[PDB]
Amino acid sequence: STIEEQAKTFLDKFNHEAEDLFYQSSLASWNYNTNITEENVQNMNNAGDKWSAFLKEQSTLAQMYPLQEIQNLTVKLQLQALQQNGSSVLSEDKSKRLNTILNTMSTIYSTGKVCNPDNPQECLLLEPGLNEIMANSLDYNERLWAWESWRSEVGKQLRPLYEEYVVLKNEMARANHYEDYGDYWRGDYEVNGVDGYDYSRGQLIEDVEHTFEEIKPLYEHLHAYVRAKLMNAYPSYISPIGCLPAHLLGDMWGRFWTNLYSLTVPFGQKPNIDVTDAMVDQAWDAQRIFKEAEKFFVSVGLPNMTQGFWENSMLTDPGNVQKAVCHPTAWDLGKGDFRILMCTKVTMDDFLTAHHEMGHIQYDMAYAAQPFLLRNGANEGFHEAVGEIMSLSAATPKHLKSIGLLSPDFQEDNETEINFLLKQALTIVGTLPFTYMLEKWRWMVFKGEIPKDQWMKKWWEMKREIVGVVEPVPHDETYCDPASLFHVSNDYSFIRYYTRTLYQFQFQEALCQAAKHEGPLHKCDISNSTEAGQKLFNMLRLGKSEPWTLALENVVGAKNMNVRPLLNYFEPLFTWLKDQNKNSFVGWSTDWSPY
Amino acid sequence: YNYLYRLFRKSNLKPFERDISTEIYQAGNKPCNGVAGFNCYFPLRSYSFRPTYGVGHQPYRVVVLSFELLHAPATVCGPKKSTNLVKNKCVNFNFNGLK
Ligand SMILES: *[C@@H]1O[C@H](CO)[C@@H](O)[C@H](O)[C@H]1NC(C)=O
Ligand SMILES: *[C@@H]1O[C@H](CO)[C@@H](O)[C@H](O)[C@H]1NC(C)=O
Ligand SMILES: *[C@@H]1O[C@H](CO)[C@@H](O)[C@H](O)[C@H]1NC(C)=O
Ligand SMILES: *[C@@H]1O[C@H](CO)[C@@H](O)[C@H](O)[C@H]1NC(C)=O
Ligand SMILES: *[C@@H]1O[C@H](CO)[C@@H](O)[C@H](O)[C@H]1NC(C)=O
Ligand SMILES: *[C@@H]1O[C@H](CO)[C@@H](O)[C@H](O)[C@H]1NC(C)=O
Repeated sequence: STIEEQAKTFLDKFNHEAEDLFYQSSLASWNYNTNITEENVQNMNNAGDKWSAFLKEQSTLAQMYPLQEIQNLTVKLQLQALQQNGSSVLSEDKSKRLNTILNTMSTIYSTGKVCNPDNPQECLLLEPGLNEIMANSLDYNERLWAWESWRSEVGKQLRPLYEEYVVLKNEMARANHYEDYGDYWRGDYEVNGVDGYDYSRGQLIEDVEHTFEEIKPLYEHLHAYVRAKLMNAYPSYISPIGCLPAHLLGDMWGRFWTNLYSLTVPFGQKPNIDVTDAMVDQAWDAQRIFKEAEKFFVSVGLPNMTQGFWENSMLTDPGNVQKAVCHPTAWDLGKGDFRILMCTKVTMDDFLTAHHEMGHIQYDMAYAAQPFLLRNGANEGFHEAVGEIMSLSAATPKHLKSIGLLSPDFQEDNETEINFLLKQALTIVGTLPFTYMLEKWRWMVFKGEIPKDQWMKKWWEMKREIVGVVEPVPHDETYCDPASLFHVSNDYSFIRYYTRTLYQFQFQEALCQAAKHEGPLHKCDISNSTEAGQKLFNMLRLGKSEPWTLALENVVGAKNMNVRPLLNYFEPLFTWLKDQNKNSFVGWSTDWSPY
Repeated sequence: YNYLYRLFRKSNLKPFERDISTEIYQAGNKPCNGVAGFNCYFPLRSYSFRPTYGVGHQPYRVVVLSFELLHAPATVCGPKKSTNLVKNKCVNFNFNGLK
């Protein structure tokens, strides 16, 4: 009779219709992704159109229920998720222009080919060749040529597109009763109506600053050490007091530093903990790799895999006649159907990635009892964090001795712990200032704090001030150097990686004190511990029904994010970096003294 | 889509009650008038079974046996196992309830 019972009946009918239309859409996308053929393409296009029109009409019928007279938090959360206009709040011409802009950014980024002048008979694409020439080459001017050529071409073809894009997204967010598009992206972390667990959209940026203030010394030492090793790589071009040259970070953009392990090795004479030889000598096929991951997940206490998972997942590349997407993806098709799209190679990296995607599938499996619109992570960090903790635990030497990949006579001394922790620091600590810089630049350009003709000067200054990386040459506003990255060009939130990185080590400390580990944190394994699995599954069972502050308090006891687990993880590496930075200079200067 | 369940009703069912009505469910204050518009839903929804669903969503065929006793003479009996016949010896015989 009341509005709330109308909302409950409407949400029940929406959930029933939604799980079926979602399954059809997801199964069509799966049939496209495992079989790239044009009838699967048009089936996916039809199912996507049906799904988008279904959510359009259900949001149209959902905005007739005001939220201020609803007292149940789950119904309020489902209606808040349902009533979001998205791009539909605009006029049809402006919405069509926004989708056209997003599509042409996608086609420019996907088909962007940059090659050598005076040799145009064939040219090289970004994903096959530019990643390899950025990660493997040791030539300074060749990396400079590729870097400057790609950023020059992509910036001149993308700068007015981004100029219109920021204005259109600002109009979309201000039509949606948000301050800016940065506030719209921070609204995923918004918690309203719960006493004590309240989290605002505006607080997150100073919270990120509060975490980054304690991030900054460890990264500075790592930066100094990386600079010292790059001094070994490049003798005269890099200055002791200045920043790093931009085209020497091992990737196209400097997002990950993990390609510098060959250059920045602490002890190159010591072997690594690569267990690929043990898999190939004993003929460890992909099916038994996933069986070992299932054995790990029943060791920690989580339920094992469904029969339809083993029947319907394609864990091996099918052949030449059938083309499939090789990207590792975990699929929650709905109706209890869970699949992994993974072209497995017999490596340790694919083993850790299989553990990561099975952590994704277990996270999707646990909130199956929830309603459909609450079947997600509590925020965007949790979903990747619960897979990255499995990637943390499976990579330990104890787990590899447990499953037979590593010999019981292996000596675990401090040197291999230092080089493993330095690999993890180049993967993990290296991406944090780049992520915070990019997100804070995007927040100020959506807020209007950065003027329109001052973008590059401000951005490069922050790269000097945050990341400690200097540009090769100055760039004016004809260029758009941020837009060369995949996430910013295709309208993706970037703070999820920062929050995932923090929640990863928070969950790791919570599970390792749950599992009673008596040593350092990087040695810890969550295997054979049922209580840690129950403590984690208390968070996995909630889904999006509870606030993410409440889920974090359920795991680590603290509603707000914490930076102490990450520095506690890298504590012996921090002491080692303090020991060996006595001769070198910790910290950087913003001057252009290297180049 | 040949299998349907009733998602909405104004009241709960009595035990062993069958409701086959297709009347439009009254969720709002305004009368529905037979048109499934705003706050008016068709009360019967379809179970869309597919062979690739989990164990919690696969179709289960259920048969419920209810046994009732009435003043009438009970005529549904179980099968009475018969031991082979032995002759010329003093044995305990049970023929059709005669012992
Ligand atoms: C992939 O698509 C082709 C195109 O008709 C089809 O012949 C083939 O059977 C499909 N593969 C599978 C595994 O169904
Ligand atoms: C909110 O609604 C759900 C049904 O979706 C119900 O299970 C729950 O008890 C309700 N909570 C409150 C506080 O009424
Ligand atoms: C969505 O857009 C419509 C049309 O402008 C508007 O009436 C409605 O209030 C919007 N929804 C929200 C939650 O602002
Ligand atoms: C999962 O575990 C249960 C009991 O531990 C067992 O009955 C079932 O067969 C297992 N399923 C698979 C696919 O291993
Ligand atoms: C490892 O421990 C030994 C034993 O004291 C010490 O001599 C050596 O310097 C340590 N190495 C590192 C890299 O900490
Ligand atoms: C965990 O349990 C499995 C199954 O009994 C066993 O094989 C494995 O060795 C155990 N791991 C540890 C570290 O004890």
